[PDB]
Amino acid sequence: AMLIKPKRLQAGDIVATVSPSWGGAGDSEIRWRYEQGVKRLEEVFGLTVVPMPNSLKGSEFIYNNPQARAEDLMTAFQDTRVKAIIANIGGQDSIRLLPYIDFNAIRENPKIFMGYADVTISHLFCHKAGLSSFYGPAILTDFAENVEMDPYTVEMVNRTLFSNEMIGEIQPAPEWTSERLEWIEINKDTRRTMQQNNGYELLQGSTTVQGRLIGGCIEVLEFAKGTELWPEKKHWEDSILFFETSEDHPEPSYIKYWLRNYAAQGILQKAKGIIFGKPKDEMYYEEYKHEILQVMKEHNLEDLPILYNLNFGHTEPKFILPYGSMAEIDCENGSFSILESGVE
Amino acid sequence: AMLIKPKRLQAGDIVATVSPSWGGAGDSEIRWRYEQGVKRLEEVFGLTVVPMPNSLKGSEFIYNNPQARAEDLMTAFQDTRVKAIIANIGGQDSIRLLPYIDFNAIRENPKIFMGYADVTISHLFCHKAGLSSFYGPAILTDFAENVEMDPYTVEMVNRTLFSNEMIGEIQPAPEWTSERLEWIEINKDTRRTMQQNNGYELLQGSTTVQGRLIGGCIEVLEFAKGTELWPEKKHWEDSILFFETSEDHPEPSYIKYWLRNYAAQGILQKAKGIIFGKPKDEMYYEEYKHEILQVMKEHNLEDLPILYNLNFGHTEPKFILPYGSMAEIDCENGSFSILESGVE
Ligand SMILES: Nc1ncnc2c1ncn2[C@@H]1O[C@H](COP(=O)(O)O)[C@@H](O)[C@H]1O
Ligand SMILES: Nc1ncnc2c1ncn2[C@@H]1O[C@H](COP(=O)(O)O)[C@@H](O)[C@H]1O
Repeated sequence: AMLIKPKRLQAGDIVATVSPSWGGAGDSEIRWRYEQGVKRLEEVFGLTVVPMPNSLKGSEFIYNNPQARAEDLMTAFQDTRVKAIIANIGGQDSIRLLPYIDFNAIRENPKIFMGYADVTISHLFCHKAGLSSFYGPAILTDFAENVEMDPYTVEMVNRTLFSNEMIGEIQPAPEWTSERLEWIEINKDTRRTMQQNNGYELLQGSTTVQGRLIGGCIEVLEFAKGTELWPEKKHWEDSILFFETSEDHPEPSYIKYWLRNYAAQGILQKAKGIIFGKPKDEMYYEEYKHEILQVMKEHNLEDLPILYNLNFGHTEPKFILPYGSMAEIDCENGSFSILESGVE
Repeated sequence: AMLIKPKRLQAGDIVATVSPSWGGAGDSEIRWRYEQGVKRLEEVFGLTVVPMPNSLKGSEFIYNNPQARAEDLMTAFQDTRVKAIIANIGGQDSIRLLPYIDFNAIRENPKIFMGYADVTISHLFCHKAGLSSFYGPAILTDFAENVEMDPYTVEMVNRTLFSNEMIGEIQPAPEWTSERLEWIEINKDTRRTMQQNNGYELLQGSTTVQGRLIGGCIEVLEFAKGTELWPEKKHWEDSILFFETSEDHPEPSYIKYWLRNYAAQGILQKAKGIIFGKPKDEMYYEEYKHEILQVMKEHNLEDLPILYNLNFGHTEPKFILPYGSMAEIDCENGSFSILESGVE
């Protein structure tokens, strides 16, 4: 282990909400959605929520003030009352925060940080500071789910952030959705239609392997390549890579190119295994498979275990991936597990 | 200066053709196109052309044998009779040659190497070896133009590779084209339709600047980010960046993302200026300008000289960009110049 595992959460703890990417949470027509997400944090998990100063000032201000976003993060980390930090939503430009990050402030204040998509960049901030962050649900997409939170997501939050015992095997969700239901309050009493889930798919591999988790949104990780934010070499040794595709539905060819680059970096050659999240709307589901298996064939990595269609990324519900945690891919059973606690 | 400048070309010299990317040149229905290109090298420039052993074995073989492609390049460089090397065509997977390149062989054998698009990777082979290469025309796309080569392209070959005098100002071409005329022999007698060219556009900047050239195909450069092929930091200081978009017409959003990454690397903050090639078919011509100016605005670089719509990239005709050569953007006149010879 080379990342600090933060302290477990419990009822009464204060959680901070932040907008390091898109600042729509503060927009007039969206605010209701944010408040809905806060409600579940307070009622289902018994937590106290506090928005950081600049977090709800709207999308226009947020976009024009990357420094203000950084200040919000630093404030949350440097406040010892804050036991956890949760992103409101992803976006596309959180990379602009890099010049304003005091990594030492993160290093000196280990605590839970969670989010996904463009929040991958913020996870890399933590990662560089030697802090294990959590690739998981955000306020507006998961906690603010209309009518009721998904029991699957709730369970995984409990198991990951409220328990210092081994997470164990991650079962596949029974249902999933990526249906677009506009975030206007007129729809708050409307449930999203669910789709039956078929489970995980083993694309290749014939062995049981263990490695430490690293990765995120495959599109956003590209933003950090070549930068000082990219993880040091040792973080890629004996790893379990995890990738998920965003809502832009990246064309299959780009997956191929991006994976080719991971081979050019020597990353795929060091991996113990790889896991892929369900594509949003299951778009390019079969096409991505082709591109992935092709790259492995190109670099003689056809024995590398790859698990597909996992419940993380841009579909609901989702489980949580702690960065740096020991994970397992059992090819014989086609199962996936996390072999330790997410928190102390 | 850090890159070695190769010796000037002249009639009687031997030129090697290579397929470091797509191996179509050897394909039955394309071979004629290769031979037509060779014909111009012989008759227009008085050069002897020799294909490398694996360069014409077809697209299937070449795709499956990246090591064979590498060996072809090493052969050409290490053969002291070969005074120049020209890529047949681009592609998308020349990054796969990386583990098979002997950079020392390139170092000990300075000579002309030219091509564009996916050949950018091969330029980075030369670059890492400290050899100045030439972002310029290829066999199948330029030297094999039906009926006759564009005088503009011929002029730039002569001014860059046959003269050891200063290249000087690069005037814009009077006409341009990117019309898809199938490379089947039945079309050899058909000219491609030309479009009037309107000249360069200054997107921003108000001061004359000078710096050394570095860049290539913006999509292909992403393939090398994070790898040991990426040029060292010193090469990016006081440089003139040059980018051009490929035939796949990359969505404007990706131009923004990619340019955001250059800022995240600190490259844009080091540049003296930037030049962009005419997009293929002028697709996203206006859209790209918006994305470029947005990124400059995000990172407070609205004074950085940016010249737009130059005659290099995936349109014909072309001029040639020698890596590492001193170049100039004159904002007063909106002109572009290369302030030294391309060859010794
Ligand atoms: N105004 C909106 N109404 C409903 N859903 C939205 C809205 N804006 C964004 N979303 C969804 O929220 C997701 C957030 O993804 P990300 O920004 O990657 O975290 C998007 O992919 C959309 O599916
Ligand atoms: N069989 C073909 N017939 C006509 N044009 C082609 C053919 N194959 C490739 N091209 C063109 O050649 C260029 C290839 O780009 P690159 O591979 O980047 O050099 C593009 O402009 C293609 O449209």
